[PDB]
Amino acid sequence: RDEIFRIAVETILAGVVITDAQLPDYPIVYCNPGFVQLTGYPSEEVLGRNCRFLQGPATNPETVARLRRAIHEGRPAHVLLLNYRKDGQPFWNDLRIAPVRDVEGRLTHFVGIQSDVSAKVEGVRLLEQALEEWRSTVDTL
Amino acid sequence: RDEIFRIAVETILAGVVITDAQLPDYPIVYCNPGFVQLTGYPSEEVLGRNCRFLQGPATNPETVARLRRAIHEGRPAHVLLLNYRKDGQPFWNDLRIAPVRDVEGRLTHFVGIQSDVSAKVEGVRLLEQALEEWRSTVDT
Amino acid sequence: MRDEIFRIAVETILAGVVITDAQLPDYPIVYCNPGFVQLTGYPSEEVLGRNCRFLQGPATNPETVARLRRAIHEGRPAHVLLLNYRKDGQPFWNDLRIAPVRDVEGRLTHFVGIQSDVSAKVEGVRLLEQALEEWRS
Amino acid sequence: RDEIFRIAVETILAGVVITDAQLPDYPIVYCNPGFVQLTGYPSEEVLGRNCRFLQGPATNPETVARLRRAIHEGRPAHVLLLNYRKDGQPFWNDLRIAPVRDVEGRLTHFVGIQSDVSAKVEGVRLLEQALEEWRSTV
Ligand SMILES: Cc1cc2nc3c(=O)[nH]c(=O)nc-3n(C[C@H](O)[C@H](O)[C@H](O)COP(=O)(O)O)c2cc1C
Ligand SMILES: Cc1cc2nc3c(=O)[nH]c(=O)nc-3n(C[C@H](O)[C@H](O)[C@H](O)COP(=O)(O)O)c2cc1C
Ligand SMILES: Cc1cc2nc3c(=O)[nH]c(=O)nc-3n(C[C@H](O)[C@H](O)[C@H](O)COP(=O)(O)O)c2cc1C
Ligand SMILES: Cc1cc2nc3c(=O)[nH]c(=O)nc-3n(C[C@H](O)[C@H](O)[C@H](O)COP(=O)(O)O)c2cc1C
Repeated sequence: RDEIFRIAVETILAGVVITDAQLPDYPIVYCNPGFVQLTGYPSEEVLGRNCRFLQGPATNPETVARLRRAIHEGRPAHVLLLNYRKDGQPFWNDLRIAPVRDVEGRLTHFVGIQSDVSAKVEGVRLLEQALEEWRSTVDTL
Repeated sequence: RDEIFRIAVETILAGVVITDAQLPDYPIVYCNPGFVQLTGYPSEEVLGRNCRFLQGPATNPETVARLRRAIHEGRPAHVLLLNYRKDGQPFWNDLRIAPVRDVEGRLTHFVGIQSDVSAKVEGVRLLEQALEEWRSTVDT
Repeated sequence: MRDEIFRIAVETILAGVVITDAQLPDYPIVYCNPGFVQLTGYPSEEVLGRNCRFLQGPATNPETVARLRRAIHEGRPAHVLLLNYRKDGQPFWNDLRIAPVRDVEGRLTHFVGIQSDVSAKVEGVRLLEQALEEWRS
Repeated sequence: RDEIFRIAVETILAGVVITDAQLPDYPIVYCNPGFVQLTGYPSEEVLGRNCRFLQGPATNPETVARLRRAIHEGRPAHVLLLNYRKDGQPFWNDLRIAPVRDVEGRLTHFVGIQSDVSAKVEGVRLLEQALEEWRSTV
């Protein structure tokens, strides 16, 4: 059974991580190949580290703060956060986190699903830029 | 360190299913909540069935056949396919399958990951159509 | 030539061009270029000697017509986006700019209006806004 | 009257020029205030020059050549061309030219209509760029 759920995660293209919520600083104890391709970091450089290493220059500190609180309160969270690949390229990370609890209700882990939506959001920005330039002229008219 | 993967799959929004390659006609033995939302079918109405119940008259037979061949040859595949929700609502399904083999190298299951990319397909079509409209404001 | 050249210039404008007589009652159209004929679908016979309001229809924004009328009576220029209708009853968005025409004594004699169908650009916007619905949710 | 057309041309925001097809190098004999505002050149720096002075490094040679042909063949033409204002600021010129013949059928002038369509173009460019992006996704 379990073998097959692992292989399901291994098959997913989105980044999947599991962090240990009973160790200090919620270290990554698993990542899938999709996380390697998404971030540019091999697993050897991922395991045992907090995910915050993905953050960079323009990452929004408010979003990081909202994420921090969710985790410390053992709650799910779904944010869009600016992250950076190992090569320094920025990417927009549609990030979802969910707590894992055992039969006693003890928080043991977090799961995290990371999806690159750079292309999608970049297309919005350009479309909205073209469209704002138009509606501004219709405002004068 | 086994149920943690299950939970990870449970939280995946994209549809995830597992079919049993040993049982006849590859019955679905698992689907996450993501699949229930995608298809409109509660898991109780999904389990035990072949995924072809998502197909309908407008599904491209060439895509289906190509997929059938990959599965009979125990190979991975990736296809864009028209599916139907329980309510008949059509959608574009970005379907990727992967074989699962035990340590003996026997094929025991397929993993299926389905994403509704309807909005993405429409987005391109709409943006292309808009482009033409705007290009029409300038002769040449 | 001299006068005639400018005539061919005005005829070269693909954009609709009308000259209205600002002395005659009801500011009638005295001239319209071929571009205006193509835009509206009205031949020059069915245009010349009519007020341009014949282009307006059920959904035409009364506010826009009001701002447009004000400037005219005040011999001032104006630029508006207005819904008009073609002879075949087809609606179109009219990017309309009008300018007053004064003689050597500075007396308002005519108006000059330039019409451009921007229906395509509006349509494109509609298509983009529709494509953004998905993301916006 | 036909004196109307002239004063009308003087109001239009769009550029209007007349060139003499008989004189050497098709000089501009007339430009409206719109042409002055569009190009940023006072009419004294316009009249008696060929319109090519608006062209610059990024101007497409194929378009220029296509235009040159039509002018020598005494035909109409309609092109979209990159021009430069006096300040060195580029703009997209929708250029519509027509030949003016006399009663003999002899070519005497050209009428030029210049419209700044930069915004329209820049709109198309942003969409094309957005489409590259959204295509990646699929
Ligand atoms: C399962 C999981 C996955 C995470 N994935 C990411 C991620 O991909 N990118 C990111 O910037 N932060 C991610 N985080 C959040 C950070 O690891 C961290 O909790 C956050 O930056 C709080 O900052 P601080 O604790 O250093 O103040 C993830 C957290 C968890 C629990
Ligand atoms: C794991 C897995 C997931 C599948 N998911 C879908 C799906 O979401 N939609 C679909 O139309 N077919 C899906 N299929 C394909 C059908 O189950 C079936 O294999 C296909 O139609 C083969 O052709 P046949 O129906 O003629 O045998 C999936 C197959 C597997 C093994
Ligand atoms: C030069 C000129 C061009 C005009 N072109 C248009 C036009 O293309 N479409 C339109 O609906 N109204 C146009 N108008 C406005 C109408 O002719 C009219 O002045 C306006 O609707 C004023 O309100 P009324 O029609 O109720 O008097 C134009 C006016 C002028 C002076
Ligand atoms: C009426 C008229 C208007 C023109 N307006 C422009 C213009 O606005 N911008 C431009 O770059 N060229 C314009 N041209 C083109 C040039 O004047 C010239 O014909 C062309 O560049 C020929 O190539 P040459 O420069 O190698 O002689 C115009 C030509 C005519 C006849």
